[PDB]
Amino acid sequence: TSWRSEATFQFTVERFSRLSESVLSPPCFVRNLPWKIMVMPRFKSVGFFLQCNAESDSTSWSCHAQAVLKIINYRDDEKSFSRRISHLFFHKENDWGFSNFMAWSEVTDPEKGFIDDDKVTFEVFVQADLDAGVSE
Repeated sequence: TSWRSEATFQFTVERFSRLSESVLSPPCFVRNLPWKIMVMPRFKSVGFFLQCNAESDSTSWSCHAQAVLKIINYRDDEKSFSRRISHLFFHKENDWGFSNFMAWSEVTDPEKGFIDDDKVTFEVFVQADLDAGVSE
């Protein structure tokens, strides 16, 4: 259900080499809030952020999350590149991630295993509000 406490979801960006703007993945619900992967070029590195409830018109929400942002390596998963984040998402800071997740030249290098048919796959494993739960 949308009330699950954790989830893993991927977002593939096609024609990556041509990417000239910021793109958003469709939503993945965790603890009933919409989480999305945000990717964009940064001045060259790949910007990779996790967004939560960005379209809410209320300031009365929060999500204490721990997540792993990863760019998958089709050839050898052991070679996929990951970075962890920990953040209390709320209206003033509803996305969190790395403006310099990886060098653009390193991710687009066809001999590195992060791009196939000009496609790069981003993945996020997110756990929300695990500090909250039933008393027993």
